[PDB]
Amino acid sequence: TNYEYDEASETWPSFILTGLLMVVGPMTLLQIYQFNEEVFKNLNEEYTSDEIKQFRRKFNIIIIVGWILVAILLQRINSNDAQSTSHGIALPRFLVDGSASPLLVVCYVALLGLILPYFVSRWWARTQSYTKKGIHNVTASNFVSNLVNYKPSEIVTTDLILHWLSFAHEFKQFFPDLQPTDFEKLLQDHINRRDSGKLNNAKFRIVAKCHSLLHGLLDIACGFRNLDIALGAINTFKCIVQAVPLTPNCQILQLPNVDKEHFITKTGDIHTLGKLFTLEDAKIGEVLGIKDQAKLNETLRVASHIPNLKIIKADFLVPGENQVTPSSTPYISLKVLVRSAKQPLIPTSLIPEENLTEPQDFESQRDPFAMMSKQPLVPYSFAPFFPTKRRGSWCCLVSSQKDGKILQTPIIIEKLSYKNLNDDKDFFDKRIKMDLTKHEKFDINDWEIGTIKIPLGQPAPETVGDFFFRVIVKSTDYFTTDLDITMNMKVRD
Amino acid sequence: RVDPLVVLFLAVGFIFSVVALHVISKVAGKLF
Amino acid sequence: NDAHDLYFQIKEMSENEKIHEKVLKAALLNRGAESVRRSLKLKELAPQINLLYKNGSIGEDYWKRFETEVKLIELEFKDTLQEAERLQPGWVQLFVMVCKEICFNQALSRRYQSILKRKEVCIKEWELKINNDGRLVN
Amino acid sequence: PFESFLPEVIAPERKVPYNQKLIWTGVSLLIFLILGQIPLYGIVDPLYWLRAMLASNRGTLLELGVSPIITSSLIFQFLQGTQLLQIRPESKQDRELFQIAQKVCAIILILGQALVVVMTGNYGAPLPICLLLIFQLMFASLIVMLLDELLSKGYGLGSGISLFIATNIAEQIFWRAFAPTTVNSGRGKEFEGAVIAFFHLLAVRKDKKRALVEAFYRTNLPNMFQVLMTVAIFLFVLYLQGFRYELPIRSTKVRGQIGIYPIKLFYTSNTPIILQSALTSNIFLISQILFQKYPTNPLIRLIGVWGIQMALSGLAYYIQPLMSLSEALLDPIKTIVYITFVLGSCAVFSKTWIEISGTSPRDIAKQFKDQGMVINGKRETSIYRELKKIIPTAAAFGGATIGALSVGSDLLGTLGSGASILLATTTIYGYYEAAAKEGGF
Amino acid sequence: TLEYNANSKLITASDAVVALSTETNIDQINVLTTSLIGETNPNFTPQPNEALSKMIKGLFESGMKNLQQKKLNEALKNVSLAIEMAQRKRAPWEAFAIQLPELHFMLRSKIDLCLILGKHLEALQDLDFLLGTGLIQPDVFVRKADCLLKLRQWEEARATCERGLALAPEDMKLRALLIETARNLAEYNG
Amino acid sequence: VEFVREGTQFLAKCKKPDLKEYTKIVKAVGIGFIAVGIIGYAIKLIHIPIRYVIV
Repeated sequence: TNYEYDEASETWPSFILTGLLMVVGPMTLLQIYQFNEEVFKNLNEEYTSDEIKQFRRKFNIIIIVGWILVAILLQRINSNDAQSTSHGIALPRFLVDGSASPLLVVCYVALLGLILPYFVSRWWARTQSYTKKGIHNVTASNFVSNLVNYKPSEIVTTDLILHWLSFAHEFKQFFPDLQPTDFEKLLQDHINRRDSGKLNNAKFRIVAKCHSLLHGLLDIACGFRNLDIALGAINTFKCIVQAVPLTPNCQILQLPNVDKEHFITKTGDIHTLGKLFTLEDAKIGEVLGIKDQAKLNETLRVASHIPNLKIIKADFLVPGENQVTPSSTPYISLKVLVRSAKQPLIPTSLIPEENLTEPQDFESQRDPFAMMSKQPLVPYSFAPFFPTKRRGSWCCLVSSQKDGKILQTPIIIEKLSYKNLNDDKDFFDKRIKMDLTKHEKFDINDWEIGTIKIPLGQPAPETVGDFFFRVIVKSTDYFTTDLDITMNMKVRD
Repeated sequence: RVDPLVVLFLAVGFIFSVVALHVISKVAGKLF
Repeated sequence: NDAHDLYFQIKEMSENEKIHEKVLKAALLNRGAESVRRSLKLKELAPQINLLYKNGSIGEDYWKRFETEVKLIELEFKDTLQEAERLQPGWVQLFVMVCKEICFNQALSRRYQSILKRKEVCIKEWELKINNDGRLVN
Repeated sequence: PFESFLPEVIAPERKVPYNQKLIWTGVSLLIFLILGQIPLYGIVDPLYWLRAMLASNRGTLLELGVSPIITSSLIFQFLQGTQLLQIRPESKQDRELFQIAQKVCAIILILGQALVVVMTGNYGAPLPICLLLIFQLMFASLIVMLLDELLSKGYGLGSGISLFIATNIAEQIFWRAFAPTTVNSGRGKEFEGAVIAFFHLLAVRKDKKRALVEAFYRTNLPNMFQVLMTVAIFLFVLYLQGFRYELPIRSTKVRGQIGIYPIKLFYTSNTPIILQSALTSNIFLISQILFQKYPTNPLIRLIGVWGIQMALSGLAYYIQPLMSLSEALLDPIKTIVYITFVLGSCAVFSKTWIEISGTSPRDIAKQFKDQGMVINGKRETSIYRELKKIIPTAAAFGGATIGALSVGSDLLGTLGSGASILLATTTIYGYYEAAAKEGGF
Repeated sequence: TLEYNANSKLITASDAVVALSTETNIDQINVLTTSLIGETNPNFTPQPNEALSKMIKGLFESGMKNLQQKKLNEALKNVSLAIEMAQRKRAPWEAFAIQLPELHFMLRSKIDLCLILGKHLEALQDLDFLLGTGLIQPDVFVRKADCLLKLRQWEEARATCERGLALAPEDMKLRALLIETARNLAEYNG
Repeated sequence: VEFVREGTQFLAKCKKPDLKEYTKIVKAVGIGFIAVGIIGYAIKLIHIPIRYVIV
């Protein structure tokens, strides 16, 4: 109707009090009301360079102001003095009839014409330039274009994938002054642990951004059903994470304090962690050439705490049935044993056969991944040269064995138990060689067997026979012992 | 043929032209 | 990234330097083989590209650009066939098959020639100490 | 079938993520709401029920609202239900022709409704001003139908009509609570909002033991008791939405597909209450019209008599909803007959709706036969016999509990009608469950 | 930029810095020109040449005869010369389905001879080419795993053994090779 | 009278949502409903002085 504004400043104070209380109260209420051991979260900062710490570092009052405003308006109202129906409004009078009568309408039309359409258009153009994976559209376009006119003759190495990554469009936004060749030089300096001198704050940024780029490249390569590029991508990710050039004997060069000029020239037979641990604790230090017990303990604790895998039972499963049937949708079930490079081999027969079988219950066979989703996350990696802090990650990708083409997008698992690695069960050493299975502290039920399940994404063939597959589970932070297995589905009907 | 941003632009332009016509007819009486 | 402009460069050189006629037919066969290879590659990549696009990992303009390249390749191949007919009378039904053959032949030739470089890549990657005669000296 | 070249928005080729969908839903809602607050320019019978139900308000660019779209949709729904359209799913050209015919009839009915409301409305008989006023609402109608098409194409969480209805319902609810408007009738200025006047009386009256009970009853204006009651009923209806029967299913064509076929308690939630409301609306409309036209008649006095307005001493008197507990304790027979009728109505409505809309247990059994899915521990020829033991009882009980919730809300005096609250809750719960089963933040 | 010779009719790029694809196309065009120079008929048929095949067969027989003479060194040189001649002096417009089998049949003998002599890396590369160009047979995986184990590469050795077993798991040699690779890798690790 | 029996049997056979799911449901729906209502209220409130000044 014909409203009557507050011309005595007696009604809008109460309305403002209500509007402010309804927003402060819940905030005050909320404020009043409100698993996997990581051994590296401590030793990481002890070996990370200070130039990296500086990079990692550099790159509620609403309640109080609302309360004091409520107090001010309450005192203001308390200082105030105060048939047909007369309608009115609560807003003050000068807000509509004073000298600022056109100010409100011009502010409103401005907020409608400039702030809304311009910001909506900018947000739309930004959210359209991005892919669902998390990379820019130009970067994905470059990756696809480079994978299309890719001669199968050239063998993929780390240098070629770095050359590809240097064409990332997101690096130009970070630094419009640098060129792709500069990015290649920076990444080479990072891998070979070479000092850029002045562009260190750019090298750190590009290395930090390389993660999502390599994941996008891996996804695209698996999409094109190409295996060499995927393997090279995971190996390059390992190389960039650990800041160590890809060599035959690199699992031992990823250690914190080793001198290559001494190690390579001295020994030529120690290639993996196990052959290293075969030697005594003093011979290890004498070979590595560090001769510092206070510092040898650190590298011994690191090299005895990165995870090596080993399968216990690998086979296909169909949820709700017992055998692989023609034109059915099975999934891949893996039983891995996360062990350190120090523990001897535990025979398969010692497993109590209870941890390997799958419970056949409707709540369980409705979604076989709910049981996997209960495992704790993986700890922080030992990446002394990677700028940010990362959690480990395991990339499980499956290919066929008829021709050798990847037949699904790569699955990236993150949940796993490293309980078999804690410093409590250290009596299980390879050097004791006294059948440590028959030990007074050995109990086969204490070793936890993590599980990994990969949905197949493609149905079984309509024919009848054995069809072979290949499952690869490579690490993404260390140079550990990976998985390279073959499995065949015995379609029998 | 038509994009969503085209629709938003048409709607906002229509509302803007309506409010402009209103304010013009209002100021016409005050000026003349 | 193609030999399409190379044949045009040869053609423009023909009218000025009085080049031989056979080199023109050679460049023509080369362009035809390249067109055949690119058409086959696009035909084999269409399903995977479409799958990646429907999955939402390739962008929206790239699908349009690819669909445009599909018909651009056909236009280029038809123009190459027309040029071949212009150059030699009644020389079309043989042109397609000789291009189809030289495509795979030069593909195999490149794949074989690449092993001369591929041989040292693995040496550098695995730090092998190989003396003469290709034997290992550990 | 015909030839047609008219503008339309194109659907995206790829799935739209959750955030891009949510932001677009919010922006479309903002535009649709701003369209409902700006009045026309050339301006110089009140039906609050239709304007409150069909998302329309008089004197604004949104006076037509979603009524023109909903009319065409209902017309084509009836034409498809009567099997006269003989729509065949084996061809997509017929579907596209039907979808474009939807728009080409919606626009013509928009023209007709606009012309009739202009030539008959109280705006005034006295040409360029009339043409400009016509074009304003014309362009507004095209804008709102295009926005609905956008929200339905995939850029939005769901349909547009139901969303706008739910938003208008929520807005009526919020306005019945935080209304800044005041009324001065002898005693003084008093806010027309619950919380606003509540805090105002708590502050300025300087008598807590009296101001609290004075602001809690408020026999004339909404109070704290109504707010507490409506939020409690909202929470209870929420808790009632999770009720469902999960029967185990498996596949026989492609072995190894284990899932659950959920059967909620509110099987056809939105339909029975809205059909009952429309029926009662037409009923009392006809009763009032015939009582105003005919002064007195035996059958007119039998069907309904109106007095102090309200109906009394007639059949239309029994169908009227109860105001509060006082009218409940006044005539217990009236309460009994009204409750029995309002429950049986929703019951038979749920039954006929699940039988007509193609979700009968026979149709569901046929659909299982098509998909090949079977029950876990039963046979093939038993799925229909089992669905007959679940679907009808579930539908009847859902209709009954919906009726009971509506009448309880209407009796206990909520801020809004129970039908509106339930409709908004269902419309939002649908979006929630869709975003859950699809996967989004 | 590019130059055109007169007496040789071979196109060479006059630029000092030239791209790789351009170089490949230039060499291919040179090959096409030098083949069209020899082939006289304008409407050439994809039917392969006869005298060229006879010369290739003669060189191959000269290489193979050295096996009966127990001369294992010059046989490799003769086989390599025959393969290079068949790869060079054959015009690309000859039949693919006829040039491919001859190359495979000669390269298999070259593989066996190079493996017998003691050269392992060239053998591994030849097997890699032959396996990537479209021949997947259990007669190749055995030699590939043998070469990989000889040049100390155990992971790919086990991978190739598994890929071979995934085709004919009834083989009596692939299982032994897998067992040997497993033992060697167990020593490599423990 | 058997109607309430069938109803209570159907209810006892249904799956009632527990606390951990009910809290997520109520949180999501409350955020949605309140974000709708506050936007509607702001739109209906701000346009009153605009409607008075302009018109």
